[PDB]
Amino acid sequence: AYSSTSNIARMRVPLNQQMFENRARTIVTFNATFVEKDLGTFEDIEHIIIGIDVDNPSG
Amino acid sequence: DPTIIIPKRANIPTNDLAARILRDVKVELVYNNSLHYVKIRASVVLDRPAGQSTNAQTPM
Repeated sequence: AYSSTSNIARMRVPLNQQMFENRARTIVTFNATFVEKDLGTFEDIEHIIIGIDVDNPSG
Repeated sequence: DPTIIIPKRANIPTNDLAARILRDVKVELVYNNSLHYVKIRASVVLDRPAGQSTNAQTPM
């Protein structure tokens, strides 16, 4: 997408020491969005094991 | 006045915690006294009793 624009400067440039050539220059700024793809994946979680310890005073 | 004292948790031994029983609650009371016996000391005068002490101060 388009964002903004800079100042437009008009210039005169000598050529072969005989003539002045008309020119101009500007900078136009755009927005963009870039997408890239990973090189792999991790393994899934198929099985989960959890250990539990319940501290109590009776034993 | 009656007094009641209950221990805190910090003062309960491990075996008491394991058995889940609280010890050492202390109470204190006082008791009245019915009257059983009484004694009296009478005195009889026949003549004129004599004048009493007249030291009308505040007894120290």
